[PDB]
Amino acid sequence: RDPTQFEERHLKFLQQLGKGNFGSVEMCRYDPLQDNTGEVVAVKKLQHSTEEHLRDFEREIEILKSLQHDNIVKYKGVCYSAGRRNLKLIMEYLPYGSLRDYLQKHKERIDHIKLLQYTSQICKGMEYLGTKRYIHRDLATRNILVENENRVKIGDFGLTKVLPQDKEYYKVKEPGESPIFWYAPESLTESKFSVASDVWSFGVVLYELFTYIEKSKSPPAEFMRMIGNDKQGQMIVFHLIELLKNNGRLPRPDGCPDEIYMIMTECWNNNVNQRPSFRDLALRVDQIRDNMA
Ligand SMILES: CC(C)(C)NS(=O)(=O)c1ccc(-c2ccc3[nH]nc(N)c3c2)cc1
Repeated sequence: RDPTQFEERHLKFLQQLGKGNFGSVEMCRYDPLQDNTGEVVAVKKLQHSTEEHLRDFEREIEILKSLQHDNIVKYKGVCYSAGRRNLKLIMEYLPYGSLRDYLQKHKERIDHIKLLQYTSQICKGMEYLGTKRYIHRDLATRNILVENENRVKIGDFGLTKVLPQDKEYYKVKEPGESPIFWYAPESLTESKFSVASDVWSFGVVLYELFTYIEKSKSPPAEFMRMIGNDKQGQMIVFHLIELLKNNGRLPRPDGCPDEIYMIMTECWNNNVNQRPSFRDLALRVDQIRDNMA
């Protein structure tokens, strides 16, 4: 038996782990003995599995299968349906859930030492991703998972793209739902995505962490306040571009160490080439952890 080949009729629904546009993730027991002793796994599937969606999903699956890192969720295998060949991605189950939910739950009971451990791990997962010339395009605390108190992993790759051989950016021609409040300026203006725009987004994740996911302080809430809550639809993007151009930025989170705030603001450079590298961010964060401890 090839253990990466999962028979769908043996997957028992336990609970839903998340849903949105395109897909959902469910906690399931893979229980071929049918006695409730099988392994519990995470199962990602498509809500709307059109030809185009399935094509993208299969690339996503290949991306995840190609990544082996302590801070990247583990690929376990796939399901194929008969006939139209619907696909399910089977992953390890990380029982503490998303980092967004975890931090929202425990708040300041997670101390700065812990937050920086998570930061370093996110940085390392991202640096590793970049070595494979993959661009994540969706880095947010909702996409990061908690294995245990001491380890987080990047948990979703639904928007991940491979760079063209001869280019250092990927251009999206027809944008779908876009997490615009995590986007670099050049992603908003030109739909250009690169390691450097992933670094911009990482700065936003660092902000999320240090606000402890306080809803009033969320990137959407803050940017909307800065451009005006009256702005709607496409005018949000117009005003956001103008704001960023003029160095409008998320504020320093309350109680945030200065060295950490400085990292955020460096990630949020309008000049793409001046943004730090993930290799350097991981070094810098580990040094800060070292100084604290
Ligand atoms: C991507 C999508 C639209 C489906 N929803 S989301 O972003 O809320 C999300 C992402 C990953 C997961 C996910 C993916 C793999 C997982 N392994 N163990 C987990 N707890 C776990 C969770 C769940 C929800």
